[PDB]
Amino acid sequence: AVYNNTLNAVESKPLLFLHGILNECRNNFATKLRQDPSLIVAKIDQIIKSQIYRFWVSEPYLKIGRSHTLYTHITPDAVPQLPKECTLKHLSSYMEEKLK
Amino acid sequence: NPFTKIIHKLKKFIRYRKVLRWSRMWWVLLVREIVGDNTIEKKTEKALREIWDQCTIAVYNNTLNAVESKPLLFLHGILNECRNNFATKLRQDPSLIVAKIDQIIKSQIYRFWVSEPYLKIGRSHTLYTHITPDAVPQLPKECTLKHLSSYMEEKLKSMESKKNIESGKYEF
Amino acid sequence: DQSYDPELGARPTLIFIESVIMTKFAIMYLKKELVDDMDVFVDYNSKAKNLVINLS
Amino acid sequence: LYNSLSKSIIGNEDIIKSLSDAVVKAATGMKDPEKPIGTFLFLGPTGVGKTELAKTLAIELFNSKDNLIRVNMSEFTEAHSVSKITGSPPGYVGFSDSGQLTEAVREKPHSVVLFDELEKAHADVFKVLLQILGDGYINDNHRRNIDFSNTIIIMTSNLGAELFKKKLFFDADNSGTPEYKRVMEDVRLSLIKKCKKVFKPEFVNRIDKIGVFEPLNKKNLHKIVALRFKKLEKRLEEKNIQVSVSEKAIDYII
Amino acid sequence: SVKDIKKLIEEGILDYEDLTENELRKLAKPDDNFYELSPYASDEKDLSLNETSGLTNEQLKNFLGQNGTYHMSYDSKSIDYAKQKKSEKKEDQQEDDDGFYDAYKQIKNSYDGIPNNFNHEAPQLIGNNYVFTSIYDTKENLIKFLKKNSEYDLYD
Amino acid sequence: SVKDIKKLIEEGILDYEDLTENELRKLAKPDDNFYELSPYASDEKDLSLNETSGLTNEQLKNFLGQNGTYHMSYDSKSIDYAKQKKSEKKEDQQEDDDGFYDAYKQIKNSYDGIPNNFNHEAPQLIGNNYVFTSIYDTKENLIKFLKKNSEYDLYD
Ligand SMILES: Nc1ncnc2c1ncn2[C@@H]1O[C@H](COP(=O)(O)OP(=O)(O)OP(O)(O)=S)[C@@H](O)[C@H]1O
Repeated sequence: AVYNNTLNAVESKPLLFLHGILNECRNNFATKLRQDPSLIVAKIDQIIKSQIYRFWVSEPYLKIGRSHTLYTHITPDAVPQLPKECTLKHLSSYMEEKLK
Repeated sequence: NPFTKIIHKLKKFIRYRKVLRWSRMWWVLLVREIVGDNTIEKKTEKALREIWDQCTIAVYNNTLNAVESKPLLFLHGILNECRNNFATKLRQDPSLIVAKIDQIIKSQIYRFWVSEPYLKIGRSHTLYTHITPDAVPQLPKECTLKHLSSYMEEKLKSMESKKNIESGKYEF
Repeated sequence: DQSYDPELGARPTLIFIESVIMTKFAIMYLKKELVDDMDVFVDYNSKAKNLVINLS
Repeated sequence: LYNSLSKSIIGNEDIIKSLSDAVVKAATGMKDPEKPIGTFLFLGPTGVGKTELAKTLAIELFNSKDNLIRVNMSEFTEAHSVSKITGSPPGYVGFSDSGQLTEAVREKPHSVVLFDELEKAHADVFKVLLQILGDGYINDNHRRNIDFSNTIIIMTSNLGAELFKKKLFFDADNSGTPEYKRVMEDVRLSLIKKCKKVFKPEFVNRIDKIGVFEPLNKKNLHKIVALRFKKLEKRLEEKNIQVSVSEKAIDYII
Repeated sequence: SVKDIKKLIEEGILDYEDLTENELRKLAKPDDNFYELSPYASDEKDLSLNETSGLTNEQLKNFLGQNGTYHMSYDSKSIDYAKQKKSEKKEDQQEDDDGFYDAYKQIKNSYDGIPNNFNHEAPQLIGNNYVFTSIYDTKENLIKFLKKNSEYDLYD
Repeated sequence: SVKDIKKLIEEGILDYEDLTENELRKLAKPDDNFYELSPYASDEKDLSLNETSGLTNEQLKNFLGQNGTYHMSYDSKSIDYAKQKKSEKKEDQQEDDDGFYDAYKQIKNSYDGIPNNFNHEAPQLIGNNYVFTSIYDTKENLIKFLKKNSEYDLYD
């Protein structure tokens, strides 16, 4: 739904799509998922609201998206892990430390 | 379903062949104004050219005036038709297509799309098919939104920054 | 140029005169760096900055 | 006076610098004969000591709570209520008093004029306020001038609930200079921008210093409470009360 | 040897590696506050349920599945309805955040296997066995122990 | 030789052509403010999402595709609904906000590959490699360098 709305290329300007795709599924999950025990709408709210999705586009991560791999070949092993200071779990822990 | 696809591709050629000369030309300029020297997608032009063609089909059925006789009436008609046709279809605009066509109407920089280099293509006998981005000469820099936008930095943030003070940081 | 705003009608230009320049004239009068008979010659330093050259 | 206000009130010393220097201009010949000295617009989040400054200036600059003149703007929410400020015009009910606020300034020209919460009033009440911050040429029903020279016109109003400072300081850090300083001014600009939205920007030009108060958290709140116990030391001794605080005694409260 | 005393000695003298199997089992079981009756819960503003949610359309899902060169996926009626009612009956009651703090507390609880208003002790499977944690005692130093050291070998 | 110092020398002495490959690579990477945690965002009035948008009708799209000598393309219900709800309270503010400065700032950010409320450093592909720019440091003199000089040859 987002790539039919963008004249810009995906490789040319990648974060425009992260703001477009995550907000599309911030609402697409909200209109479909009634109960979130794993808080899927709630966490995508805070990835938008805290802008820590900028680490999903980085120098280790721009190498996979440029490379010629079909999307079926992409596994969780091919994507390298974010550092712990970048993830939401340490962001949510460091927040509760500061506010409490 | 492929047969019905063929005739309704033909029905934009038997009729509507004069507008799509001016339509595809005003779309090649519009993709340059929306994107502005970044790689455009060759595949989802086709999703958005069909919506732009349906804007010009909808305007040319509403005008008794000829397109060659009074061309800017159509730019006010077509761009406002796809200022709303994109708004009712495109939910997320990462490239801000509704937002930029808002400012082309409100700042009236679409008068450069109808000029002496540009009126020669629309009068000439070229099928819409043959109108490519190479056929469309580029606007000067002053007429891209970029320059205009950048000119709205300079104005506002020279004065937005002169909004208020630290009131005592200023020493002598 | 530090307080140009025509939409507010150039009252912030005079507030900036009163809240900055006149306040330094009031603070430096209480402490005795300004004698009652002193001529004041304000000039800009062209060093990012304001200075007032006191004269007698 | 800059040191004494930093005692009872802690945060937002840049507002105090704009506040104390207006007294410094009044104490010397740097006086504006038309404009009332010390007009302020105290926007900020709910809970901080905004109206408390008007109490401290009455206790310090005027040695009495009598020079504090509260204006309960909750009484003045109606559009008809604006006559209660300036009194009833001639030929109507009343007219013997010149008004609620306008009579009381006449006997004490050297006094602060507190306005409590400007967020809840009709805009007709703001129309009289244009002259109030502008000049001392305020006429009664008998049309005599009232001397608002030497009156410090403190005007708190919240708007705390609405947005900017409403966004809770995300990082409750004391002051990150590259962060807090930048983001606060962006919200303060918005606060000023909002005023054009409602306070009718003619009124904004009459303001000498809009001051946004910084919202309290654990770093600031840790420092406040010991002075509240020192307020219990001064008032409640002679009958002999002298409290003391600890590391745990403040952490238990926060 | 008792459940309560060992965690007072974890800071002082002894580490986590030298505990008994029956001591690691006891320290992962819930405390005595579990089984003690307390029928009261508060702040029923949970981020688990979405009030904007609706049924599967089964005609839109048919249309979105055929890839249809479309421009929007979701329905956007109930999520604009919640935006409108927030601006009208909310602007009287003025703005509220609910993210300055109530969001990040409930997100961190969902990483520990704890529901959002749940004030009691909650299990989460670490390796082969369960560890009962709560909001109050997060048992984070045990989770570091039973993930790192219990990769290859077994503990109960 | 350090990322921060070279841009202080670009105005003074040295140009952009004489930098090292490892210096051009370092100057296009993000600064140290990237990776530094800051969970603060504001002004959630973005021009990216359109509140007037709706689903594909699939009967109108069938009707508009057959060229049908029609007179209007879009649906015009939700875009007259947004016009009506805008007129409800005369707009004292916004008759001339939100049609001005906030529009042109977010348009210029979309030419740099930056989202609308995004206060951090954002990539954009220039030639063969990426350049991380933000609102604050636009890196415009690098984009002039890696477009003009890097037409024919390769730099990393
Ligand atoms: N910076 C501060 N210095 C000293 N006392 C403070 C400060 N901030 C808050 N307080 C105390 O907290 C209370 C603040 O009262 P106020 O907030 O001024 O009343 P108020 O201003 O009408 O509140 P709002 O924001 O309008 S709901 C008083 O008890 C003060 O003593």
